[PDB]
Amino acid sequence: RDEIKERIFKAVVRAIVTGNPEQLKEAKKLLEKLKKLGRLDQDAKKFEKAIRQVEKRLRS
Amino acid sequence: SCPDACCPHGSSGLRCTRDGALDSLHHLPGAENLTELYIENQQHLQHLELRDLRGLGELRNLTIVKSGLRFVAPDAFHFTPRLSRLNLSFNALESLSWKTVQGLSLQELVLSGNPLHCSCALRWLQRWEEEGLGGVPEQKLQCHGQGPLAHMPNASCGVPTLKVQVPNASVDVGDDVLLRCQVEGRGLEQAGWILTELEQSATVMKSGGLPSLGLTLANVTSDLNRKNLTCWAENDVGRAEVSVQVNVSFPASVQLHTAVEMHHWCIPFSVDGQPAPSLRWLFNGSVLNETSFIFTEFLEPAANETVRHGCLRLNQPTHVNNGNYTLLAANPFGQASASIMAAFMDNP
Ligand SMILES: *[C@@H]1O[C@H](CO)[C@@H](O[C@@H]2O[C@H](CO)[C@@H](O[C@@H]3O[C@H](CO)[C@@H](O)[C@H](O)[C@@H]3O)[C@H](O)[C@H]2NC(C)=O)[C@H](O)[C@H]1NC(C)=O
Ligand SMILES: *[C@@H]1O[C@H](CO)[C@@H](O)[C@H](O)[C@H]1NC(C)=O
Ligand SMILES: *[C@@H]1O[C@H](CO)[C@@H](O)[C@H](O)[C@H]1NC(C)=O
Ligand SMILES: *[C@@H]1O[C@H](CO)[C@@H](O)[C@H](O)[C@H]1NC(C)=O
Ligand SMILES: *[C@@H]1O[C@H](CO)[C@@H](O)[C@H](O)[C@H]1NC(C)=O
Ligand SMILES: *[C@@H]1O[C@H](CO)[C@@H](O)[C@H](O)[C@H]1NC(C)=O
Ligand SMILES: *[C@@H]1O[C@H](CO)[C@@H](O)[C@H](O)[C@H]1NC(C)=O
Repeated sequence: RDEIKERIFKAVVRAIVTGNPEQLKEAKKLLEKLKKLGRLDQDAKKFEKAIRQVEKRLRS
Repeated sequence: SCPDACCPHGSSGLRCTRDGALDSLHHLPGAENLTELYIENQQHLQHLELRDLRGLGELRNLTIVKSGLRFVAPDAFHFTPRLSRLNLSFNALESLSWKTVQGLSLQELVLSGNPLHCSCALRWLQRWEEEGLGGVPEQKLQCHGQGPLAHMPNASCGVPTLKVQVPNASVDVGDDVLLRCQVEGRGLEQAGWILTELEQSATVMKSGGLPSLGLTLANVTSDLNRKNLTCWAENDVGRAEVSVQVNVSFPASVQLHTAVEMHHWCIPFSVDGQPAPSLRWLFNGSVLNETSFIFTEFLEPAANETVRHGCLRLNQPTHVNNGNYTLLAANPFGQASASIMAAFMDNP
């Protein structure tokens, strides 16, 4: 679903530009719903990597 | 039923059917977690005072009935800020200040069976009836020696009226800004300013007095933008407020973040300035042509701040899009810029 992907997208951008990792918990929960809707979607791996990459910068 | 005047009910309720409710309440471990409190048949509850409900922060439903309650302190519900249902029926209340419920989000205010005396101090309750608030219309409340509340004459009853004088034009960082608040009305009790946490975005100097309150915000910073500046005044009838904002112009600024790949790629950015800056991307120093696949998209703006955030979105970029992304941000003060290298796909 395109609406879910845009919601994860916006949560990740918000976490980057505000430095607030609280936005990343929402991206994760939305990502698990995205994965259930379409297990063959190749974008889910990109969202997962993006979320991890943002958490790394914010934690260190 | 229990051998105390107050007995717990449900998960977070207390029901008190005999005299001594307040004493019993304040000896109950965990009373601060009560969400409902029912009280009846008190014999020494002529007054409800600020301290009587101290600590009952979680209280949502409060009922005090059949207890000869005559006087409710204007701050009697200061310690119950979450109260949403308040039933004071079948007491001896002849009046009730608008201050008692100010700031409560009451879905229900029950005043049946009280010898209400109509006066300008009851105009606020008439307004609730007029506006369909608090379940008040269904009560058909009466002025005890007169007719219904819905017909209480009220030509002489009015909250204060306010006029706030503000600069028409924007100001610059470092300016001094003069505001003034003119107050009219009968029986004025108090007036002043509420300045939501300025965070030292201005030096605050008040001057003069009624009927024209003076406010100078001196040496303003850009953070004075979006701050609510409120003039308020109060009489026996009610409270009036007016909130204004001052616009502080200030130069553009821009910052970029490392590109991140999602279903599109994003080069995230933040931009600030007022007037809001115009934005222009360059790629290796040439103006970037925004297309269906490479375009600027903003996050929704926030009411409490002037900064804006967004992305340069890239849908399926190739190695030809590897290079130097510069974001230019310009307003009347000049042009700011930030640059970042971005790589999207290996060279073939
Ligand atoms: C505001 O509080 C008053 C309390 O004075 C509420 O009035 C009371 O409402 C209860 C519940 O309906 C009545 O209890 C009933 O008593 C009869 C007795 O036969 C019983 O058979 C019923 O099963 C029920 O328990 C009570 O009589 C009544 N008291 C008075 C003086 O009217 C009122 O409902 C509250 N208002 C709101 C909007 O919640
Ligand atoms: C009761 O409220 C206190 C705070 O006043 C809180 O620390 C405590 O966890 C609450 N108890 C329960 C069971 O919710
Ligand atoms: C308050 O009373 C209403 C109406 O009876 C009820 O639905 C609600 O559950 C009560 N609230 C609490 C926190 O008990
Ligand atoms: C109460 O005041 C309002 C505002 O002027 C007015 O429209 C209304 O008619 C008044 N109510 C009565 C019963 O006089
Ligand atoms: C105005 O504020 C700035 C920043 O705090 C300060 O450096 C400057 O000296 C202030 N000007 C006056 C006149 O106080
Ligand atoms: C990137 O482009 C901007 C705008 O043309 C320029 O000012 C900056 O020097 C460039 N960076 C490099 C490393 O060439
Ligand atoms: C605006 O509100 C958000 C959310 O409460 C907060 O994170 C942010 O820091 C606020 N910004 C300013 C400039 O007050």
